Amino acid sequence: EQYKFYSV
Amino acid sequence: GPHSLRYFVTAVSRPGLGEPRYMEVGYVDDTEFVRFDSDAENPRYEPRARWMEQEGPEYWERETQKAKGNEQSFRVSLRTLLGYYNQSAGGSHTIQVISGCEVGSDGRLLRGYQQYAYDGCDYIALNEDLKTWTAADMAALITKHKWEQAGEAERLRAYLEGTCVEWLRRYLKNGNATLLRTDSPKAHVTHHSRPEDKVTLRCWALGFYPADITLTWQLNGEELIQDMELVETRPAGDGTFQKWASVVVPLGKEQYYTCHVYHQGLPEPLTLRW
Amino acid sequence: IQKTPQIQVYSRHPPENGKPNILNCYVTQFHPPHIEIQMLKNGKKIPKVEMSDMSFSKDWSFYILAHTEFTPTETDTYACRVKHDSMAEPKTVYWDRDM
Amino acid sequence: QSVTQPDARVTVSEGASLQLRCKYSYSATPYLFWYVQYPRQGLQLLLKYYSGDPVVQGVNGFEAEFSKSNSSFHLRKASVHWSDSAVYFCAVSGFASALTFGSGTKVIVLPYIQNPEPAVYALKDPRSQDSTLCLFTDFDSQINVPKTMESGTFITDATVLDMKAMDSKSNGAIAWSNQTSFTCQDIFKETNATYPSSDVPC
Amino acid sequence: EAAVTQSPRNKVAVTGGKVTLSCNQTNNHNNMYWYRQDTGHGLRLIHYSYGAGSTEKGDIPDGYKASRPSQENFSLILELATPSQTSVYFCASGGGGTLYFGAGTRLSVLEDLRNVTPPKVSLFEPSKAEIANKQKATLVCLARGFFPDHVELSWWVNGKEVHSGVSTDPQAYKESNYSYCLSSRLRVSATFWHNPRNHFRCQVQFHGLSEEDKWPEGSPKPVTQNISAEAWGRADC
Ligand SMILES: *[C@@H]1O[C@H](CO)[C@@H](O[C@@H]2O[C@H](CO)[C@@H](O[C@@H]3O[C@H](CO)[C@@H](O)[C@H](O)[C@@H]3O)[C@H](O)[C@H]2NC(C)=O)[C@H](O)[C@H]1NC(C)=O
Ligand SMILES: *[C@@H]1O[C@H](CO)[C@@H](O[C@@H]2O[C@H](CO)[C@@H](O[C@@H]3O[C@H](CO)[C@@H](O)[C@H](O)[C@@H]3O)[C@H](O)[C@H]2NC(C)=O)[C@H](O)[C@H]1NC(C)=O
Ligand SMILES: *[C@@H]1O[C@H](CO)[C@@H](O[C@@H]2O[C@H](CO)[C@@H](O)[C@H](O)[C@H]2NC(C)=O)[C@H](O)[C@H]1NC(C)=O
Ligand SMILES: *[C@H]1O[C@H](CO)[C@@H](O[C@@H]2O[C@H](CO)[C@@H](O)[C@H](O)[C@H]2NC(C)=O)[C@H](O)[C@H]1NC(C)=O
Ligand SMILES: *[C@H]1O[C@H](CO)[C@@H](O)[C@H](O)[C@H]1NC(C)=O
Repeated sequence: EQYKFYSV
Repeated sequence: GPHSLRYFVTAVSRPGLGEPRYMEVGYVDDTEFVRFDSDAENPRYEPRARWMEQEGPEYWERETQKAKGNEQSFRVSLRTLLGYYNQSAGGSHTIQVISGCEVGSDGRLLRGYQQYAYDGCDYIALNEDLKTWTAADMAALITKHKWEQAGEAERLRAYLEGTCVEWLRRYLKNGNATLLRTDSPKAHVTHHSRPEDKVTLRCWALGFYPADITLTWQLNGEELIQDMELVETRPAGDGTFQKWASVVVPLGKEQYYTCHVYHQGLPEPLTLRW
Repeated sequence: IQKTPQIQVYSRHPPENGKPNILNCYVTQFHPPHIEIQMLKNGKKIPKVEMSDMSFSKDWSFYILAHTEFTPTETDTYACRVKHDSMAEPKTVYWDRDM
Repeated sequence: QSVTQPDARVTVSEGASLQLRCKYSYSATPYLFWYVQYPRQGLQLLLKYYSGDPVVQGVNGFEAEFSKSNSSFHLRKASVHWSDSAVYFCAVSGFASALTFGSGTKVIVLPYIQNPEPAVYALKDPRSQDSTLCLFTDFDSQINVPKTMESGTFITDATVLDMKAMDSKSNGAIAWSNQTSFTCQDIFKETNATYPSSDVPC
Repeated sequence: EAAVTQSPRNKVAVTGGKVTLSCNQTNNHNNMYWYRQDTGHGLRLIHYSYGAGSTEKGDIPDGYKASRPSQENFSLILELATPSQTSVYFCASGGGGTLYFGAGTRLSVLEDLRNVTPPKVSLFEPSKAEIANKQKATLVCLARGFFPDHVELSWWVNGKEVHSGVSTDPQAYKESNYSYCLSSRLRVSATFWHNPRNHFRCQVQFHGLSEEDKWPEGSPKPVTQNISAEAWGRADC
């Protein structure tokens, strides 16, 4: 499953 | 052998055109198995390989909400990037991220990576220590420190060394029966007349799977590296691949040229003579 | 920046006059993702060309497959015309059965 | 991603062990968290679980164990004392990056009084004449402080106080009533010594 | 560190009123959250944000609005307050995983603004019985009569706040229907007490009417203020 990204 | 689980993430802002087009594509050992596209009718995660259908309704729901969340996240990064580079407001831009894990036959994580790119240019990326980042430019520094300020590295590492690896193992189960598919190329050589009493010998490799293949021409034992041309392997359109390689030889002396096709589906490396 | 798209026009199966086949137009190594891909028969845009979903590679370049069902004759001509911000002029690459 | 804490209140004795139950419902593995909330402030993290080893050790002897089977994430501390008294929250994250919180478990850890001397002294406000108020103090932490059974009267719940003079913890309950009369004995009928504020001759 | 500051700490607003709770953050975290806390409901999400300019409804958005002007702050607007919104609110900043919380904001939404009232505080001195046989002295501070229960009880000995030997009711109690009471103990040796050199003071900061709030007239204005009561140590004759 996918990751929960954290904006730049 | 080694297997990998990887998601390719794209976000492109379309100023005037509205909200950015967002897309997530997942790959197991380089074969697409899930995709999400904001620009579809009912944007939801859906299976892209038949074996992914054995996953219940929950799976799709969970990944869709997550994707919907990841979508807003990138919606904001797009904007954040305009400031970091003091760029136009009405210009379209692109963010691409590749994130995943490569684990060995012994189940150990060989590699974990999350790489970013903005407008086709490396932006940031997680070192192989899975503890620090390598910014590309002065804008990437702002994110490096900010991500270090929220201990993002720690949590990315957890996904990479656990979740990713754990879910890879699960898809391999459902997919062994299809992921192992192998299709040998059927080779052959064609003859094309050339001026100056010369000739083109084109050796073709078709119907093969997977794409990894290798073609070479041989002149009396040695393989010709010179004026030998070969096209990018390309998709037939039905899951098989094609590729050819050619060389220019003088007429009346081609029979001293042999083509060699190296594909994993062959009991042995084919060998072709005009 | 921007990358120039590379194009290849070819068919699924060994070209046979009078026999149904699929004409492919594979376009790669381009960025930004925006692009217009049209396939042409005797110089006239084919009615419906199927476009695969778009992907991108390890080097960040996008790629995509366009195809149409066709039955090649002896004298028909097929081409693929691609317009992309990386080119000042759209490029048209004709199909070569021996390529 | 859901989470719940089935025990609203947990009361243990100082020096005892402790376990806080937390259940989560969820189709995948979620992120899990435990926070503490002291008296009049926000939450502070004790520990989290992202993935990997199911046993995570946190601040101040706290630790939890994620059990996929049981779908639980119980918190533990081998030995708690008075200061562990607080409100503990279990939380979870899956779909979204925000945390969903359980209703919470209030933990009451009873300090143990080596030598109770249950007294109910009479105290007055020197500025307000005939101002009632009884102080029940130095009693056992196990015993039960009675409450009010009508309007007009009031008694406070137990409260612990601690002096920086070696062991000096001591429970306390305060009472007062608008009633024309009725002193402390009559209100704290179940206690012990009820010393009179009757001055000692000199 | 991971600082998050909410302002104000307390608020006494009336139905129909306008309330703005604000959160300032120095954590430089991209995500921010606004929660309310109530008994039986633990904490519940109202609105969060993925960054400056981002805002999205939580599990209970109804009745609230939010604005994310910049990275540093996230506000929860209450254009039209209803007594249902009386509660304690907390904003948190987050970095993708664990959240950091501010210290909260008590908010009371009243149907009327005239029931509010400052506290009456009196200091009950220690009985000589306690002091006699236990060599200890329990001074008892009691606060009665305040309504919106936004109060903080503190103890001051010889000008300095003391903590050791202090135990204050956690929650305020309710005597009548618009009147709350709160008490506290302060225990010291008998020596420290009989010492007339020592000064003791109970203080009760009451959070009430804002200066920018209107009050009818005559009766004093139930504005924030500290009310205290004192006792001086003394000899036992
Ligand atoms: C506490 O002392 C008060 C007097 O200081 C006693 O008086 C009355 O108590 C009742 C209950 O708290 C209050 O009821 C509300 O008052 C109105 C008007 O008096 C009445 O119509 C209602 O039926 C009701 O009682 C009443 O206001 C209050 N009166 C005053 C003058 O404040 C009370 O009985 C005492 N409690 C105890 C337990 O002894
Ligand atoms: C209510 O009583 C409290 C004391 O019990 C008074 O509180 C305190 O006053 C000072 C001054 O505002 C605050 O120290 C503040 O520190 C900052 C930075 O060091 C400084 O710039 C200020 O001059 C001040 O010294 C102190 O933190 C604050 N204490 C609390 C608990 O907030 C308050 O003034 C009283 N209110 C009334 C209306 O008298
Ligand atoms: C999950 O909970 C089960 C009980 O629901 C635990 O199983 C027990 O394990 C111990 C050790 O063998 C026994 O003392 C109990 O009697 C067992 N219970 C039953 C129903 O047989 C298990 O330990 C729990 N897991 C975690 C991580 O706490
Ligand atoms: C999955 O299918 C594979 C064949 O595709 C079956 O066969 C092998 O199993 C052994 C033991 O795990 C491995 O050493 C081989 O490498 C496997 N071969 C392949 C092709 O992966 C296997 O039995 C199948 N599993 C199920 C449950 O039917
Ligand atoms: C919050 O206060 C801090 C200083 O304490 C300041 O840096 C920031 O600008 C403030 N926010 C608002 C909205 O005034």
